[PDB]
Amino acid sequence: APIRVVSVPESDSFMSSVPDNSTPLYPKVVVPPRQVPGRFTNFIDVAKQTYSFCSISGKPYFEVTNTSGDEPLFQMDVSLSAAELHGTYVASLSSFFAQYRGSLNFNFIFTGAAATKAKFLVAFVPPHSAAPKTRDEAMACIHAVWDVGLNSAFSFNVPYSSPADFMAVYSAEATVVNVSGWLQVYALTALTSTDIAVNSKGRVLVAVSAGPDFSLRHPVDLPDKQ
Amino acid sequence: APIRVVSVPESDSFMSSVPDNSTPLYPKVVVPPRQVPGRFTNFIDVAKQTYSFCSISGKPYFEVTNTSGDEPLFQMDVSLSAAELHGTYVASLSSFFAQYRGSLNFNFIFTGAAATKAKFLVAFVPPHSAAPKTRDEAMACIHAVWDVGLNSAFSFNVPYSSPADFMAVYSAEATVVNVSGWLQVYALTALTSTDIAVNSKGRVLVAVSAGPDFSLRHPVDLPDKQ
Amino acid sequence: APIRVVSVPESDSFMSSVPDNSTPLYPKVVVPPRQVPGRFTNFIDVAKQTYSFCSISGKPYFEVTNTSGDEPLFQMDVSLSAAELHGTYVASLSSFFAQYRGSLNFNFIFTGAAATKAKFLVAFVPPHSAAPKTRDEAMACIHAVWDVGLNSAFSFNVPYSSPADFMAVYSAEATVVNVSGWLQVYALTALTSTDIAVNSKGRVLVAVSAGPDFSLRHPVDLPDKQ
Amino acid sequence: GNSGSIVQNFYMQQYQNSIDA
Amino acid sequence: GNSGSIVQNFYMQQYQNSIDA
Amino acid sequence: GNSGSIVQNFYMQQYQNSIDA
Amino acid sequence: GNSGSIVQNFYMQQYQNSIDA
Amino acid sequence: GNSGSIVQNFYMQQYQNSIDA
Amino acid sequence: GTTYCYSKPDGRPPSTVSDPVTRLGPTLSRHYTFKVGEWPHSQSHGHAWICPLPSDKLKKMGSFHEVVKAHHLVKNGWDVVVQVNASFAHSGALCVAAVPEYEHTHEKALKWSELEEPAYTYQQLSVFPHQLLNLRTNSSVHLVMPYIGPGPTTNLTLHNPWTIVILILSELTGPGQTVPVTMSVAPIDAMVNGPLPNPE
Amino acid sequence: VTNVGEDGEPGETEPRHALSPVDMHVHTDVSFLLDRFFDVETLELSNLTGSPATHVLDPFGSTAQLAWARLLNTCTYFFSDLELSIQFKFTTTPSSVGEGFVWVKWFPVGAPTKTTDAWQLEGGGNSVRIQQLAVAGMSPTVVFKIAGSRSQACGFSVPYTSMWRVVPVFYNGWGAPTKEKATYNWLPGAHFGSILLTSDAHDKGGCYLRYRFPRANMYCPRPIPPAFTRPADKTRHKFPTNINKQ
Repeated sequence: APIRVVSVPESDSFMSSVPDNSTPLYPKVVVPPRQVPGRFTNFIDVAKQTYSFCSISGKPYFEVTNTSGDEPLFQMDVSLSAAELHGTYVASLSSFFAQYRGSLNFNFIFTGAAATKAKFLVAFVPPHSAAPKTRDEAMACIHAVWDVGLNSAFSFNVPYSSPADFMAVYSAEATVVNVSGWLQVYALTALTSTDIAVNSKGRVLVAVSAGPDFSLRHPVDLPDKQ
Repeated sequence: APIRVVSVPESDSFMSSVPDNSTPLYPKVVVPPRQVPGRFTNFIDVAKQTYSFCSISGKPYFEVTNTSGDEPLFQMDVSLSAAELHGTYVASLSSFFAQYRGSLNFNFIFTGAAATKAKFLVAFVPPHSAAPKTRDEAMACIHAVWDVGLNSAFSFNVPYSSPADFMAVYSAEATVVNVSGWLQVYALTALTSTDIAVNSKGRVLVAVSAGPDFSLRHPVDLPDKQ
Repeated sequence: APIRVVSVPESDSFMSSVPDNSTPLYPKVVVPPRQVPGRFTNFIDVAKQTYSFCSISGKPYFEVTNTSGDEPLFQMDVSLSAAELHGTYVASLSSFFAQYRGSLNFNFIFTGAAATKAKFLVAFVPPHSAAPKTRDEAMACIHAVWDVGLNSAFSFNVPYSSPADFMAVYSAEATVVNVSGWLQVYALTALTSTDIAVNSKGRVLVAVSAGPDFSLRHPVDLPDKQ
Repeated sequence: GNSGSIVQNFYMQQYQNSIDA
Repeated sequence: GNSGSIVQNFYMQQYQNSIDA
Repeated sequence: GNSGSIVQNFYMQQYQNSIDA
Repeated sequence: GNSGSIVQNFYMQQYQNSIDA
Repeated sequence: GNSGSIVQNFYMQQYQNSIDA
Repeated sequence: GTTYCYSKPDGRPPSTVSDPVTRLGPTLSRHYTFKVGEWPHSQSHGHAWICPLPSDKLKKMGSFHEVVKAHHLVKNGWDVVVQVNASFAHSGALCVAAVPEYEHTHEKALKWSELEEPAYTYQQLSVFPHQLLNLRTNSSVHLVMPYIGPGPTTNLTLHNPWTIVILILSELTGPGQTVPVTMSVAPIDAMVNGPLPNPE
Repeated sequence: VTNVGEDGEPGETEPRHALSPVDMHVHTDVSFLLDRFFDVETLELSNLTGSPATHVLDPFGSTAQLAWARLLNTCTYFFSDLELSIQFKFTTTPSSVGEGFVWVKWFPVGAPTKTTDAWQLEGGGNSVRIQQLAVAGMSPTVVFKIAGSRSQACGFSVPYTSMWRVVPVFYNGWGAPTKEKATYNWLPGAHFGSILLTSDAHDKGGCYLRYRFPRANMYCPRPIPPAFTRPADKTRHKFPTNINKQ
């Protein structure tokens, strides 16, 4: 009658994430009904239905002035480890995982006065020797022309382009699964105003959301701070 | 054929309340029929179908005399740890548990002679800076007017009012789940009698029962006496 | 309630090839679709649908010259441990196993110029005192006449002939399950050419494939190199 | 009251406990 | 989420966890 | 290939291995 | 008499005991 | 001959023994 | 546009009070109008006006105030409209959010004040029910919030579930004058419990 | 404006074809993430004798640079059950302990807590005394020996015992009528109860407490704090990793 059993070598070990529960010692507790609004079941949903502001030089926006042209106003490399993605929800949620997949949605909100106007060219530049320095260079790439004064807000989707099905959350010296290129914003025209003495500059807030195809996998433990 | 088995780390431990039985060593004992009246299966039922007398200054009652008015005759804070709930069944049963929910039913029985009469105002005062000192103050609260000589007994329900679904059995320095307020009884009129030399005072017995919605959860072990 | 169990003596041991899996600690990972061409599921299929070249004196072929006759041009004993089977896929795959069964298919490809011609006699000689030295001797055995200039390529099947159902992959001093005989190729006629000064010799490439009835069993670990 | 394993009846009801008449 | 044994219900649903009202 | 116990599925197919899409 | 486990027949009736003819 | 446990087939017939052709 | 915070309000009475609950009708819990403060050019991004509801302004909520004042517990939502008075030459933008259990406040508890939010907070305040108030497009934010809390009701003297955070994302530029921030608050589906003693 | 691609008109954006699923968002699931053992806390054993204090199981307001700490701070209200793993690691010579029983007692939210040694065991002259509240009874007592133990641990599941329908991870108000800086983000009973580890070892070693949160429910998302510093403008953080260029 006693059952012949063979003890596996990994026997008395711990294994932290076993797919099984411990023995219960305090049964039959019926818990009170928890009505309460706003329950969420998956972090990816709040990442997709919500936006955070980027950290451009410590502020949540870049500026256009009545003197601008050529040079890029905003530039960030496409990696969740990028600096301008620092204080964001999507970037911060990501540190819990090893890999990501999908697009990021950026939306720019021009907060310059109603008496103010400017036009922007926003480009997604794929991995390359070295990042364009002027807009005539970048305009060969995927880009959109944002004329404020048509819509004060503009959404741009940074796509996912890679031979790998997922890329790394934690970047490092450039690898083929580390970085996906750059996102740049140029001034197609400098800020014009009704009176340059009253309005000389206007600020574009830049916010990020997880794209519809965005996903995160492989939960990871936090490494030494840096 | 021997079954691969992995020994959990909590292996040879004790765990006192496991939801399982030990191995039987003395089988097949048929026990004699136990007729016997008065079996009870749940302590809450005997707490609800039964009343005990409170301990007001060591006696099971408070007194009204021909000189009374203003001041409260009986005052107890709504907590199972209250003093006047001391010798009661409900209070004593409670010490076996950590939390309670529901109302308490108090019934006052006037035992003054038939030639005697008085009127009482009984109030349930919610948590507040400091407890009313006179009845004109308390009468702003939930209260009932008991005219003896209409009914010699009067039942009053102390309600459950709290943002928490359960409150603590074991009170301590006032917390939001410790105390629920005060129960007070005032004399609306002093005792009147047919002859003040024969009957100068009358005693109101005060008894407690668990209310219909009363409940107790979380069995707990007895701490050091105090 | 606790189940009576008896621990087998081989209890806490390792046993490397147990037919069972270990406990999973990192669940729910859905893996990306792996399209990719050319998946193979059994090594025997690639051994049968593919050919390798033999190693005759370090070259993948034997030569016929305008001076040949009698003597064997190619001779190899039928054993996967044979030298001329050295660099082949079938021989190399075999070292992973202890036993084999079935036939080997050899195909000779004459690469001498179109202006060149010769005839070969290929024989399968069963185990014997000592291997024939001339073709008139071997021609008593199973043989085929290959006239180049009829077909430039010729396939010959070395059969499986043995009282045992499988023979050894790893040969040694001759045993009854070690060697199955010899495969020899003779020149029925010497190389003829349109001009002996231009073409004096022609090379026959010899390739091997696993036969249709070929099989390998008993995976084995690699022994000391030799 | 307080027996919640599927294995609480590893031993028959007459072996494990007493039986009322 | 994260309980994948066939034996996860070795103890009844009311003994193993709490129960919502 | 090489899993022959009746208990090879003590843990669900999605916990024990990966799943192809 | 005195065998009350569900596992009393872990071994067949002919292996566990003797058999009457 | 001499295998009488209900658990003699804890491993499949093709894993536990050889198979005749 | 109206933004509902987490869900729409309900008039269900608290599951945890077995004593009479009084439903304050709209004409009793009315509506109150306050000036929150003035947004100046000098104040920088991250600066926020913190307005827990209500607790430092309960005394100015007339009718509602009188009723709430006399009872122990209250369950209720709020309907708030934050506005800004700026010209079409003013540039700037705020983010006005409704935060459940907001805390930072260095125990200046339940007092409307001003603080400097810590970056990851101003960057992510949009994660709570909110609306952006861009000075080139709009002048108002309208948020409606349901009762929320760890239990079915609370004591507003000790707890303010909802607190409105008006935060500067893009600084004020343009004409020199300041932009006054304004706010209307209306208690919604208010339910009151257990009457307190007379104040003698 | 215009919407989709290649004319380059103002407001017009180019075509994007969304990617197909693969992982199914399984890993970002709240209850999946929390149903695993986390090494939160490490704690000292109390001697069998005296008047020890119980340790409250409250993993909520943490600052620890660990994944469970931030994660638990991502919502405003939380509900889950609990599982524990208690281990014991020597800090002296393992041969100091010849028996080493450890009594563990778990207390539901609201349980009374004053204990003093009161239960005497007697044997051949010498005697042993254990706490009033270490004895096996109403609430779970677990007893494991550390000596030859192949794992010097124990473990069990316990339910949500709070009186609140949900635990407020953040609370804008006071948990007591007296408004003391102390009772500020407070609320009594916003936890899992408390434990009492008691043993003749006590010196000789410590514990290791791991929590597992089965049946987790989170309410009202909140901002998630950074974890690392901000790299320089227009750069990327570069971390050591599995992948990395050799």
